[PDB]
Amino acid sequence: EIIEAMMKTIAVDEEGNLDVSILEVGKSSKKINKIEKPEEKVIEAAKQAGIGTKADIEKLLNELKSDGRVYEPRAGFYRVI
Amino acid sequence: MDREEMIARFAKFLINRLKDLLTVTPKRSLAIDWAHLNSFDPELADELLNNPEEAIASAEDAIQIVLREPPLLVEREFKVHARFYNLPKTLLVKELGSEHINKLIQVEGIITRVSEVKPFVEKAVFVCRDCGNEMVRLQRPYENLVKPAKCDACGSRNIELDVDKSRFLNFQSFRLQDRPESLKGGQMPRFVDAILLDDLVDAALPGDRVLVTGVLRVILEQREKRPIFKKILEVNHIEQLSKEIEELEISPEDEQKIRELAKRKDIVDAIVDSIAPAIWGHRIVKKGIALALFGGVQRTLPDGTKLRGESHVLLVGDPGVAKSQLLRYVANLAPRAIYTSGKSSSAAGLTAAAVRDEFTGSWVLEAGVLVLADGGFALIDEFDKMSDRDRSAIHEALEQQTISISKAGITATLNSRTTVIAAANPKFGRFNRHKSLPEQLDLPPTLLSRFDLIFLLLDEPDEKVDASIAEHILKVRRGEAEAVTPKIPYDLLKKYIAYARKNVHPVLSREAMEEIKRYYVKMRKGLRRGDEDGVQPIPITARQLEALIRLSEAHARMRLSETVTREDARAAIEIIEAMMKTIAVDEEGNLDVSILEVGKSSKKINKIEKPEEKVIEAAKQAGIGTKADIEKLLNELKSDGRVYEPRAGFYRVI
Ligand SMILES: Nc1ncnc2c1ncn2[C@@H]1O[C@H](COP(=O)(O)OP(=O)(O)OP(=O)(O)O)[C@@H](O)[C@H]1O
Ligand SMILES: [Mg+2]
Repeated sequence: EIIEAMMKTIAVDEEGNLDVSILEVGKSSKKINKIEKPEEKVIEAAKQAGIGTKADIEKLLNELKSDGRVYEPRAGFYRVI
Repeated sequence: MDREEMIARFAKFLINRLKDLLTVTPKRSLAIDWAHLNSFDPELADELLNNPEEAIASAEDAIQIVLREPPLLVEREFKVHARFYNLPKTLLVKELGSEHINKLIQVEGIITRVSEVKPFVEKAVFVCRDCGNEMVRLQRPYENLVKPAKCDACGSRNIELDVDKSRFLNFQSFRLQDRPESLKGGQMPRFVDAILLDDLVDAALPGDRVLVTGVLRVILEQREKRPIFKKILEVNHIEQLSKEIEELEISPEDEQKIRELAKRKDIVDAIVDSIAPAIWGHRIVKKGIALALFGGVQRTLPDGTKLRGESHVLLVGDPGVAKSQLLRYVANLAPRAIYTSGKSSSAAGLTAAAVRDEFTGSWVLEAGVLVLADGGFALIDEFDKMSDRDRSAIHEALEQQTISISKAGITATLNSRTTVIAAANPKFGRFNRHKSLPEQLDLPPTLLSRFDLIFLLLDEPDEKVDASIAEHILKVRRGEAEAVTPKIPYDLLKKYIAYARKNVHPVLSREAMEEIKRYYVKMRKGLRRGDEDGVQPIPITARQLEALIRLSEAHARMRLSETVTREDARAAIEIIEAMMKTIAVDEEGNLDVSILEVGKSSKKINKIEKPEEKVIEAAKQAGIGTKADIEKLLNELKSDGRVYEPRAGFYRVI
């Protein structure tokens, strides 16, 4: 009951993935990063794809800019490494 | 103390060694035995053990006398360095302490650091502008340079170094450390640095087990502490360890019980169940690790080449599969194994490297796990996390089992004859069944072709396997008997593996060769032309054939048989087939372990795919791939440079 209440009060995921270890939800978070793997073009490409909202895909590519998977080639450009 | 008496006693004791020294002209060193001295005069041995400074010089003068006055006198009084290569007690680096300074000791260990040859000055002749040029100072090789405060002849202070009259000799500096794999229960890596001289210079390589025996000296550092600071072993004689000191020890009844266990039925199943009984399942992984432990026979053809006899295993899996534990139990079960991690804090974790030292800033070569474990195992956890320097030499330390490093003026061809039972993790976080193996692994594609066994420790949410592993975990936590008691005890299994790797050298048989040929020709031409003509999916290669031969010779050694029978070849073939099935390398078994792309669905599509919207529409109407297929194709081309974007909505090729 304590473990059941712990996973509920944290709300790790909508399906129960162990997000305490892998921060990615996995159900609809890690998969989207593989679909993502120009800046004005990839937002329009993700809009018709529906993998994530505008605010969501903005953080998906920016978080990848930290590790370096998705870099910014030029002004308004976004290409994977 | 009675120096003349010591010289007379040494002359009366000293003759076969002197005869052998007089026979060969260029040889100058003389190897004196301590057992001969004990059989002749134990008082001289006690005097040598008391004060080695007045003992080596007196013995040297005495052997020079016995070389001069008796016949066969050499024209020149060349330096005859007394090299005592025996002592009643063989100390260790961990046992060594300050109570052995200024006494002839015999410490054993393994060399980890090595310096270059330097011309150190022995008798520094000090020159001055005024008189007082004959002044000399007998400096020490381990100590630093000393300068006189004033010349006693005339009171002048214009001192200088006369490099013309100074006698320079060879000097080397190494670091003797405790054998980590041979001695790991103590967990004491304390070590003592040592110096080598004109005769002992360039005697051993880093990672070799040597038995050095010299006078433990000491050097003063500064005035920060009143007593001495650091001790430096002045090596008098160096010699490599024998073939029993650096290996396990066995008894006659131990050999008898090992033979009896070998005669026991289902020995292979017992060995597999005896490897890490705590972790449930992974029977194929345990069998592969066992086959890696009983490594194949290492043969050297007369043409000069050396055939490989080490089966490397890579355990790729998602976190939480107890892969790390697998690397802990085998670390203590294997005879010679150094359990390490990928995130190594040392400057040379696995590959040797030339780094600056602290004594004089001189470049010294320091070895790593892949060198100190010569003739053993190296369980490298988190193999995906390696520095860029180590990712360029592991390609040679596996195939050529050697490390040729020449940076910083330190040329050395080390021998990395280690079995790498490693375990890597996917860079994405979890392995995907719909993608290839090197596409999610941080290791380069060429590196994956080295490991003879690549097991996928992928977890699956199946009700049966989850219930089984939960029951096993509850049993191992409750303290159940048969859950932690293997069929073979750990010490006996370790001695068994040692005996098999030392005395059992199986040879191939015509039946096993016929079976291997049949399997190879069955695998070859395995629908290779299918869906790929330019790059037909290759099901197997000669490398993997050599790996299968090594695994077949591993199953014959596991049961202590000198002939690789048909059963061993069939077991190796079954293991290879299970690995190829659980890997899912390609649709038709293409060897993506070298290119990291299947020739049917990845490499073919890439060539027929290499604007953005216009080109994806053209691909869609021509039939190269669907929407997601062309999206992944354009992403791959962007990453490679073939869809780089100069403008918005543009995927031109460079
Ligand atoms: N078959 C099994 N039998 C017993 N325990 C298991 C089994 N599979 C997983 N475990 C448990 O999973 C836990 C984690 O394992 P461990 O940390 O040793 O390796 P790992 O989890 O694979 O490492 P990583 O998560 O970094 O891949 C351990 O406590 C272990 O007991
Ligand atoms: Mg771990």
